[PDB]
Amino acid sequence: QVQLQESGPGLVKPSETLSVTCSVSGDSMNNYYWTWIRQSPGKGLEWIGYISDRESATYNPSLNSRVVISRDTSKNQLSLKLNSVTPADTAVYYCATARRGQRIYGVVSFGEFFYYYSMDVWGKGTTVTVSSA
Amino acid sequence: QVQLVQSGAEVKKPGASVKVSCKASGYTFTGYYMHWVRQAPGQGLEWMGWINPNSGGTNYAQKFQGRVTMTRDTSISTAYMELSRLRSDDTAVYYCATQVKLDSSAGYPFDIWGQGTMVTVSSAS
Amino acid sequence: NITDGELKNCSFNMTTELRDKRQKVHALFYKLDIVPINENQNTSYRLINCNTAAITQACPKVSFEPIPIHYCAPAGFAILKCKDKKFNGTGPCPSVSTVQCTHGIKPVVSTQLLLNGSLAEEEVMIRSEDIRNNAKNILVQFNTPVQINCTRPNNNTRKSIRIGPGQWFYATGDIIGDIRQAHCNVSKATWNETLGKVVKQLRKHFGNNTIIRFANSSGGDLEVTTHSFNCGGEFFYCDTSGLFNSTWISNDSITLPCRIKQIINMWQRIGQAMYAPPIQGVIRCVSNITGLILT
Amino acid sequence: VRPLSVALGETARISCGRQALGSRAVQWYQHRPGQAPILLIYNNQDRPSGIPERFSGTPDINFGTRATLTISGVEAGDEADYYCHMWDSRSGFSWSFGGATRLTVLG
Ligand SMILES: *[C@@H]1O[C@H](CO)[C@@H](O[C@@H]2O[C@H](CO)[C@@H](O[C@@H]3O[C@H](CO[C@H]4O[C@H](CO[C@H]5O[C@H](CO)[C@@H](O)[C@H](O)[C@@H]5O[C@H]5O[C@H](CO)[C@@H](O)[C@H](O)[C@@H]5O)[C@@H](O)[C@H](OC5O[C@H](CO)[C@@H](O)[C@H](O)[C@@H]5O)[C@@H]4O)[C@@H](O)[C@H](O)[C@@H]3O)[C@H](O)[C@H]2NC(C)=O)[C@H](O)[C@H]1NC(C)=O
Ligand SMILES: *[C@@H]1O[C@H](CO)[C@@H](O[C@@H]2O[C@H](CO)[C@@H](O[C@H]3O[C@H](CO)[C@@H](O)[C@H](O)[C@@H]3O)[C@H](O)[C@H]2NC(C)=O)[C@H](O)[C@H]1NC(C)=O
Ligand SMILES: *[C@@H]1O[C@H](CO)[C@@H](OC2O[C@H](CO)[C@@H](O)[C@H](O)[C@H]2NC(C)=O)[C@H](O)[C@H]1NC(C)=O
Ligand SMILES: *[C@@H]1O[C@H](CO)[C@@H](O[C@@H]2O[C@H](CO)[C@@H](O)[C@H](O)[C@H]2NC(C)=O)[C@H](O)[C@H]1NC(C)=O
Ligand SMILES: *[C@@H]1O[C@H](CO)[C@@H](O[C@@H]2O[C@H](CO)[C@@H](O)[C@H](O)[C@H]2NC(C)=O)[C@H](O)[C@H]1NC(C)=O
Ligand SMILES: *[C@@H]1O[C@H](CO)[C@@H](O[C@H]2O[C@H](CO)[C@@H](O)[C@H](O)[C@H]2NC(C)=O)[C@H](O)[C@H]1NC(C)=O
Ligand SMILES: *[C@@H]1O[C@H](CO)[C@@H](O)[C@H](O)[C@H]1NC(C)=O
Ligand SMILES: *[C@@H]1O[C@H](CO)[C@@H](O)[C@H](O)[C@H]1NC(C)=O
Ligand SMILES: *[C@@H]1O[C@H](CO)[C@@H](O)[C@H](O)[C@H]1NC(C)=O
Ligand SMILES: *[C@@H]1O[C@H](CO)[C@@H](O)[C@H](O)[C@H]1NC(C)=O
Ligand SMILES: *[C@@H]1O[C@H](CO)[C@@H](O)[C@H](O)[C@H]1NC(C)=O
Repeated sequence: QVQLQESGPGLVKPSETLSVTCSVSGDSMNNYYWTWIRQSPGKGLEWIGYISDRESATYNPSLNSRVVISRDTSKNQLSLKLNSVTPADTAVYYCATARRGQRIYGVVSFGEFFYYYSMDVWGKGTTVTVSSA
Repeated sequence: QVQLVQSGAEVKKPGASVKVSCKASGYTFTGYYMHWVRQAPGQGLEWMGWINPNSGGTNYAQKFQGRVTMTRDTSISTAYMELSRLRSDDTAVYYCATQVKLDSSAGYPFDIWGQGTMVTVSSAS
Repeated sequence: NITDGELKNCSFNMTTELRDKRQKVHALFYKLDIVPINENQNTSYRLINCNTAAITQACPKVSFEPIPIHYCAPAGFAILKCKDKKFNGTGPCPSVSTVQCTHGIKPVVSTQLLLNGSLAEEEVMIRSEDIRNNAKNILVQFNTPVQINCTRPNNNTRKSIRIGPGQWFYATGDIIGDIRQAHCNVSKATWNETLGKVVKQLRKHFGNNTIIRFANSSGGDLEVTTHSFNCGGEFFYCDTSGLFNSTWISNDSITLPCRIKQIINMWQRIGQAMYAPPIQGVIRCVSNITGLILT
Repeated sequence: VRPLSVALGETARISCGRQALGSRAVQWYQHRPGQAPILLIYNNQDRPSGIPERFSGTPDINFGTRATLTISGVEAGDEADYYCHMWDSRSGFSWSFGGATRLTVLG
């Protein structure tokens, strides 16, 4: 029973910091994973990467690896930093949560399994439009 | 003639690996076992192990368990013996022996021997 | 493209019935039948046997399944069978019978572990030629067979290509399904009970109070270190280290991995190497392990 | 981007574009323009909390079949874009959601 509410600047010139924080309201976080989704008008959803308690920050091999995700336990917030932005990157950004499950078909002693993440609870999402004006 | 040649080795430093060879001729090489024995200067003999060149099945004593490796290249009828993580008390002479000719059928004892190679170590130069 | 592997897809040129045409075909090869040639450092592979010896295929119109074979003596000779329940290997035998000739025998090839043998009676048997010297393998025969199930869950496909006028060449064209390792299962409680029985029987030859320990193979080959056998038309090599890993003094089954080879060199010789055609579908072999061979 | 026009009262079935190879796990998502995407089915047989039991999943037994989401008893609320998410064993880690489909109702 958790709700996430994001806040961002919206209009920002290219090649500066774009930080959209999604504040949390509900129970404490101990096992759930978190994820950010980008959606551009005309294209589908963009699974950019997920965050965990192991300081793991992996992303798509085609996103040039220029965005970083961070979580502060003091303020209990989650933020993202994406530098060198392009005016053609206007999109809506959702901050949601997800859970990891495993699927076994062979023998566990040899590692015949694989993981998969499912985003159960979502957020609201706001649209950011970047340009030189 | 039934005989076994070896290759002399130089003094090695502690913590190094030695390479011992043993080449036979005459009789068929893939029919009988082959043992390895050591002799310390001024002491008695001590058995190291035995290798079967027919199938590569080896068996060595517990004094050298986990420190010696024995191989075989039957394409040229030669054997090998490796040994790393040396010490100072391993200064001795090594021999490779077979049992090519004897009335009895048991594996022991062996009669024919080879030239032999004396291997010794030195801490410094 | 399995991210971080047992088999690899290889593509190569091949002739045709027409002596001038050259086709390009691809197949799947296991990792134990391929050796690099460059090493500095690109990927250019070749087979293992045709550096030293030649190779012949085993056209699949015949089978390798063992069948009973009776050895029957000619007219003029006879066979004598001993029926003692304490035949320690050498010496007289009170109960002697004369039979026309023997019963069926299954000439099954195996290493480190007998298979489909003959069960003992009322006890386990521990035989050898000389026990007091370390130069003779010791035979052990159980009194109750242990069940063992080997399986390769892959789903292979036979792909046939032409190699010349009137010839054919089979290969594993594709694996459809889930890439997984072929394994073999053995019951745990029965194995521990059998090991207890055999050590209790072996204690008679080495003092009434001694420590008995087991260890895995020494090493130095791919045929007498692992457990090697054949079934369903395929040759397996299942590691047996997970069995002789105990120490004796005074429903949760065990699993064992298995590798598969194709270009074998069985019946040790020179100038010969037997290819094995792939079997289509899945393989499942149940066996009665009964014997043991221990240095 | 692929439309599918099915009138009211007809039971439609939409499948995923990219087929799978081996052990399979498919997830379904629905997205309306302006709203938030909500999942429909996960693990190919499980039903989440807060969904009518009218969307029957595709059980994956005796591999050789395909994945397809059906709609039984369509209403005014079941008209949006659909997304299929594939996870298998012989492809590694899937990142993109792939192509999507759009459903339209008649009458
Ligand atoms: C040689 O021996 C080896 C040694 O065992 C043999 O190896 C095994 O091989 C079998 C088959 O080859 C293999 O089974 C495979 O297992 C998978 C997974 O099974 C697991 O999960 C399902 C579903 O579940 C989840 O949901 C239930 C209900 O809600 C929960 O109770 C459960 O805990 C699971 O929750 C998990 O997921 C949640 C997310 O959904 C997560 O939040 C949780 O935290 C959990 O992680 C189970 O149904 C299944 O179990 C079952 O066993 C029951 C008792 O026998 C039966 O009623 C049913 O089968 C029941 O499903 C299991 O727990 C299956 O999906 C495959 O179908 C397959 O069976 C097994 O993993 C291997 N390993 C072991 C240790 O057994 C080998 O086969 C053998 N070979 C030969 C040739 O002899
Ligand atoms: C030890 O003896 C076993 C006999 O119980 C033997 O198992 C049999 O092996 C065959 C070989 O493929 C299996 O398949 C055979 O039987 C099926 C029956 O449908 C036929 O379709 C096949 O063509 C083939 O003839 C058997 O399933 C299997 N079990 C039995 C009960 O027959 C083991 O293979 C023997 N061990 C070794 C190492 O050979
Ligand atoms: C190995 O893969 C085969 C190809 O998919 C598969 O074969 C068939 O079986 C399915 C399941 O019943 C049928 O739907 C299909 O028509 C069959 N096709 C042919 C050509 O036979 C095998 O079943 C798979 N192996 C195993 C053990 O399932
Ligand atoms: C080994 O390589 C061959 C050729 O590169 C693969 O064969 C083709 O497989 C690809 C899959 O990436 C298909 O797109 C092609 O249509 C296939 N045929 C041809 C003529 O290219 C083969 O699949 C590879 N092996 C494995 C196990 O993936
Ligand atoms: C090897 O395979 C046989 C054949 O399936 C297994 O035997 C059976 O055991 C299962 C469960 O233990 C029973 O459901 C079957 O009814 C049994 N059948 C027979 C003919 O006995 C055997 O358990 C397998 N071995 C191991 C170690 O699991
Ligand atoms: C037999 O069992 C021993 C038990 O460990 C295996 O041991 C070792 O060798 C491995 C690789 O050579 C090392 O990774 C291990 O650390 C090492 N362990 C010990 C205790 O020495 C050995 O490999 C097994 N032999 C075979 C042929 O499987
Ligand atoms: C053999 O001669 C023919 C003559 O047309 C020529 O086309 C062919 O190329 C020659 N052989 C080959 C295989 O090149
Ligand atoms: C056949 O050989 C030529 C050159 O020797 C090579 O370019 C070609 O790729 C080979 N065929 C295949 C299918 O690889
Ligand atoms: C079998 O018993 C005889 C009778 O004394 C004995 O001479 C022989 O050594 C024994 N052999 C074994 C293998 O026990
Ligand atoms: C052998 O037994 C020991 C006992 O603890 C265990 O740690 C080890 O993993 C076992 N070896 C194998 C290969 O299972
Ligand atoms: C294996 O043992 C069981 C139980 O005694 C027996 O029924 C079966 O026939 C045996 N297998 C063979 C191949 O004899």
